[PDB]
Amino acid sequence: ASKRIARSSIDWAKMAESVPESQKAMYNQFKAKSDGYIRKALSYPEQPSPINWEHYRKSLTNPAMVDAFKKQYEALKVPYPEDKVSSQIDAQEAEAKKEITKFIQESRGRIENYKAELGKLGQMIPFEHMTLEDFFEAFPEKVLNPDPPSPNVKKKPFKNN
Amino acid sequence: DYHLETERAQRQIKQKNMVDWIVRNVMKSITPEQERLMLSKCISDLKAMSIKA
Repeated sequence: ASKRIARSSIDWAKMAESVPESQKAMYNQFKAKSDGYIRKALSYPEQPSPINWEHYRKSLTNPAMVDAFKKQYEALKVPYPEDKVSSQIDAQEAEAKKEITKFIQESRGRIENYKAELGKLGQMIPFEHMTLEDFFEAFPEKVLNPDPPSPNVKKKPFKNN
Repeated sequence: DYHLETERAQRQIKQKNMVDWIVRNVMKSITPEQERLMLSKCISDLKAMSIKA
């Protein structure tokens, strides 16, 4: 009787930009699935087709049955049914909010890590006038006694098998 | 629509029944005194049309 007439539709553009396309290809199924229920929502609007009761009253010899049918039609006016799984959506909404907060703070942590890495690259002395010891200090991969030996100590000269 | 078609079907059979009843009753009700009165009226109507000229 209220709430959602066919005019209601969420912003699909922002939602389509948010999803990673084929990584969330179920959205491509979800939109078409919701579109199919819009097709059901296209048919059967709120009011039904009006019926001219006076034409049937005059055409029928005894219009008492038409008056009884009209009275019973006006008496039987059933309203909307009951929402079933709205609480489950509300429960998953709260779970989504917790996952929203968890993903936000983890992304904030990784952003701070990337900012610290860029700060390290900003504070790193340029490779032109850099001594070899400072290259080993800034990049702690290094070489020492308990290290993999090689004729040329390179990144992957050791196993190669 | 069911009540309208039921009314139409009952109206049609009643119209057919009253038509054949009237035809049979008119044909079976022939009297000579009324026949002579209708004959006199036909002659008077013929005479009235002759005057109307």
